[PDB]
Amino acid sequence: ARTKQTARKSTGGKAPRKQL
Amino acid sequence: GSYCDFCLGGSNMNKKSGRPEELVSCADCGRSGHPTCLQFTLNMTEAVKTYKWQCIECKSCILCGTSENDDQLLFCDDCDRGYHMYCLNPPVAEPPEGSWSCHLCWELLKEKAS
Ligand SMILES: [Zn+2]
Ligand SMILES: [Zn+2]
Ligand SMILES: [Zn+2]
Ligand SMILES: [Zn+2]
Repeated sequence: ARTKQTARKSTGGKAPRKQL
Repeated sequence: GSYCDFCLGGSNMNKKSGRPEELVSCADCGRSGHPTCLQFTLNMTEAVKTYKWQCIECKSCILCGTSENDDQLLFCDDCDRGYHMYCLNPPVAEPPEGSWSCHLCWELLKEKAS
């Protein structure tokens, strides 16, 4: 979910970071 | 005669789709926004029309009605509410992996019955 900060409160374009 | 903060078309024409749609509005400003341009859904879209959706930076954590630690302040994908991840019934802690939803939609999910 997009939080009120770095998430830019908008659907970006994915990010290279596999969940541990 | 307003327009959406994204395409800025209007409440009769969307300059992101080319479709006519009523613009949403903020409470602290009154800025409009196309539920489509906003990425809303029929639920979010309707919800924002029910209350004061507010324009993101105004979209305070309904739970605290503040927005202080907005750094966590999520935005529901069924109403577009504002919840500091550590205010939620089941606190998020870290931005949900997939789709996140506030309590309003759920409360609506149950109350929708007879
Ligand atoms: Zn628009
Ligand atoms: Zn505003
Ligand atoms: Zn809060
Ligand atoms: Zn919701």
